[PDB]
Amino acid sequence: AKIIGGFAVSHTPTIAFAHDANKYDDPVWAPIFQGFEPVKQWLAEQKPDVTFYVYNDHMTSFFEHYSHFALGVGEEYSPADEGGGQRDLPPIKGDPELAKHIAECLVADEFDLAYWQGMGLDHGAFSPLSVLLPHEHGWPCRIVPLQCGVLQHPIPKARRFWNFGRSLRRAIQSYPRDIKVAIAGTGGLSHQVHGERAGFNNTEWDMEFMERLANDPESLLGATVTDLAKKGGWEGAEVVMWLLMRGALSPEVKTLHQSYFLPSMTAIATMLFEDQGDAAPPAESDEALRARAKRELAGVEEIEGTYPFTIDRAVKGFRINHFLHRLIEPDFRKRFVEDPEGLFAESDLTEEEKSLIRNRDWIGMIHYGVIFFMLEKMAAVLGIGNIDVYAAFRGLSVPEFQKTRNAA
Amino acid sequence: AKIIGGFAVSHTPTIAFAHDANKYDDPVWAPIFQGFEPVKQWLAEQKPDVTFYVYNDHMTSFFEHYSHFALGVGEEYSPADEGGGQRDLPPIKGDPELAKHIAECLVADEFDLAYWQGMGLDHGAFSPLSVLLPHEHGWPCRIVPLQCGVLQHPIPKARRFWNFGRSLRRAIQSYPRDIKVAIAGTGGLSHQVHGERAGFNNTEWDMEFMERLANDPESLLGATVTDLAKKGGWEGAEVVMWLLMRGALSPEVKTLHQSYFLPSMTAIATMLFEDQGDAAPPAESDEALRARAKRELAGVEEIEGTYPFTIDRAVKGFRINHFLHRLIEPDFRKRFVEDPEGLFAESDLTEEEKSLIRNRDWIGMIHYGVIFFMLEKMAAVLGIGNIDVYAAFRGLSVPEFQKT
Ligand SMILES: [Fe+2]
Ligand SMILES: [Fe+2]
Repeated sequence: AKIIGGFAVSHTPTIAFAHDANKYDDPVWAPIFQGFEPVKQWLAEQKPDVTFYVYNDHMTSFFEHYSHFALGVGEEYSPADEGGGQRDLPPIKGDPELAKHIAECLVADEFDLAYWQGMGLDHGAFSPLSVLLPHEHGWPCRIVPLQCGVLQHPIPKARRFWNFGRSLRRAIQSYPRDIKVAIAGTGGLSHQVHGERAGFNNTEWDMEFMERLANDPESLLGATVTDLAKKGGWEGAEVVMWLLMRGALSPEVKTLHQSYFLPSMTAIATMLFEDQGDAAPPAESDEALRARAKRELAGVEEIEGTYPFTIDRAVKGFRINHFLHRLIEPDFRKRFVEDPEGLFAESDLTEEEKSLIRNRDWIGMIHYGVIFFMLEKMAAVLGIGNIDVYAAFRGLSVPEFQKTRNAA
Repeated sequence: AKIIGGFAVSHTPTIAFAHDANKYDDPVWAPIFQGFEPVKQWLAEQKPDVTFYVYNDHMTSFFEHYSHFALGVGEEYSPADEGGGQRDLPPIKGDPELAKHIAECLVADEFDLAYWQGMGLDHGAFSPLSVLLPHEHGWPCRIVPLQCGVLQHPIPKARRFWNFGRSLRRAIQSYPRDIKVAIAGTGGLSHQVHGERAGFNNTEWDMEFMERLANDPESLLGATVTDLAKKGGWEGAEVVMWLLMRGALSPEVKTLHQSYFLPSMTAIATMLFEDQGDAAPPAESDEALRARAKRELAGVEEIEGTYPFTIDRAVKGFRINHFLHRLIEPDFRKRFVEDPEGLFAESDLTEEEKSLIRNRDWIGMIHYGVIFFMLEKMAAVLGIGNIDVYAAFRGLSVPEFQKT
């Protein structure tokens, strides 16, 4: 429940390319990689349990359904295929429990979220993270990703991004585990990569931006998209994400390192911030925020025969729910009826999950964490009426369940 | 710009099933269909240009990525395959212009949204719509759907739904067009379809909820998920969506119609509310609100060589953006390099669109409304560095661009 500090770093694909091509000795890339060393050092020394990582997906995992604030709630993330195959990096573990605590706090504070699992993290995450963290076999921390829809307008305004972070701060601090959390803000700085203005940069705005974010972040909160894009290029306006990170840190920070390099299209910058704790108690206590985040579902456990589909349940039932969700595909459902065992053997289901499906154990699937709507697809595909499912749930014969209704 | 009223209606697929099986005749379903008739006639008489349509998707088009308020901004919607095939109904048209306006207003009011195009509308929409509107050849009005993520907790608080409705009212009103708009809030009422408690209903609560929604909806705004699920069953809690609709209407309404039937699992209920307009002038004027919405991007037209990816542009570029997105798939990208023309014929791209890709017309694509991250993909697969792309954009030879 302690926030140790935060880091800002650009997230261009070129960082990853330069890492992969081993350009550490390079005349142009050597002082660039050196610019990352203090963050890397800071991260090794401090050993955060979780990094809350703020980035944008570059129209890879987020396109046809494109959200403002997408919290990754899942067990792990692998690098996304972005058009050139999957980068050879190990998957990074998520934190479903922290993520769920964060969702509850943020909803209580009236932020509107999306939740996602199973999708690849693109270079927005894996490019800087590959350079900041050793990953020979695993990664040294867990991750809670927050994908920000900064590309399709309208997007939330600067102050909203800021207010998200303020809320996020209290969210993390009220988490009832004694763990250490770092907050990361990625993308930026000045750049524009489309249209006739492509190739635009503004070092002077970049330096100013870095100073203000560091020491007077409130003075940025009135900037508009038009302002940020005028100053920092079109895609450069993604610095709003840094504001969300800055917003989750103590109102004053110590700037343990900053660096800036502009070798190509994008201003490669980094900033390392040490959290100071709170100069004063927060407006609401950790204990009262916890009880408030819990308020919506307080006393839900007294409702018998009910299994609220909360995040933990979505994560637990993800594999099986994802599998049954594919019944909406004609080929997949044809195979489900005709050759189910071949479909199981290709799948990532546990033997226990396969077993629940094979036995048509309706209540058992409810208990395990299958959401009803996925079971209902399974029933329809198998020609089994919903009434049979309800009777199963109730431990009754079909007619005796039907008796509880009003009309045949 | 004019809100004529709203309806509230259950959205069980059993309604569609009864309609598709011809049960206007049947002892059970005949009274139930007569219950929809006042809403049907009202919609047919009042002729809304657009229905703002509030529903939830039932783990079909929304699952791995599940959002709270998902605004459908696309050109058209067709029935989704929910696992039993695609129901035979014609596509219904969206309204990208009104959707765009609504998004700008709600974002200015600090609601965080999702935008979606092209995915199927499940029975949460097509079930009641197919009973309330003629649809033999096409639908009588356009639709702006709002998919609400009510199934995966935590979900927005009841007051948040209501507050969304409040800002939505102002967004639709201030919309600078002389059109008629009806608001639909759907789902409910009491039901529970999972667990050992499956089959729960509470008619007393349903009737109380309905009366309190019509005449004193602010009395409901402190109801927790536990409260709503206790009184109305776990899935019955989706009635927060009726609140959102109701928040979008006049503080005072005229309840023209209420019906209620409980043949099976769900309380099949309908309400028809006539908007009574604005008693006093609004807190913020229609002209101001339009300017508060446009603010974030006010002045962007000055920035030359720049083509902001706004909702209008995402709609325009959707087929070609969606096409080049598919390059993330290993099979699709192989075919693209090996057999582009065969892939073009089997696509739904316009000739204008294939020609842009075929000629690698980088700047043309940006003008057209292809987002850069899709051209990035294209270039990568074709084996052309971003630099040639950026040079083309800048109308420079690669070497001359390199200088700067
Ligand atoms: Fe980015
Ligand atoms: Fe529903």
